[PDB]
Amino acid sequence: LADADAMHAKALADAKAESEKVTEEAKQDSERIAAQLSEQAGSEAERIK
Amino acid sequence: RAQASGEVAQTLTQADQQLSAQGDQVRSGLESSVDGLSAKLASRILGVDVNS
Repeated sequence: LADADAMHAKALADAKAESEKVTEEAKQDSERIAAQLSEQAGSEAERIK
Repeated sequence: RAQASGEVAQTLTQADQQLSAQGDQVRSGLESSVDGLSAKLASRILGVDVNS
């Protein structure tokens, strides 16, 4: 039971760490997607010009 | 892209208006010149330099 509680705590800590890491990775992915979408929009605008 | 299309249409219409004015005001200018072209064509076809 003591080991199970300790493993619960350790797994919860690793879980929150993984959640934060994936959130940061998703934020970076969203930044890249927004940047490339804006660049593509600029390319489309100049093509229309 | 919608804004770009709108401004492209705007510049297109302004350019079309200015080009129409240009053509209208250059037709009169070349009206005097076309007489020389006609006279020279007549000279070539006739085989002699027709002055009229």
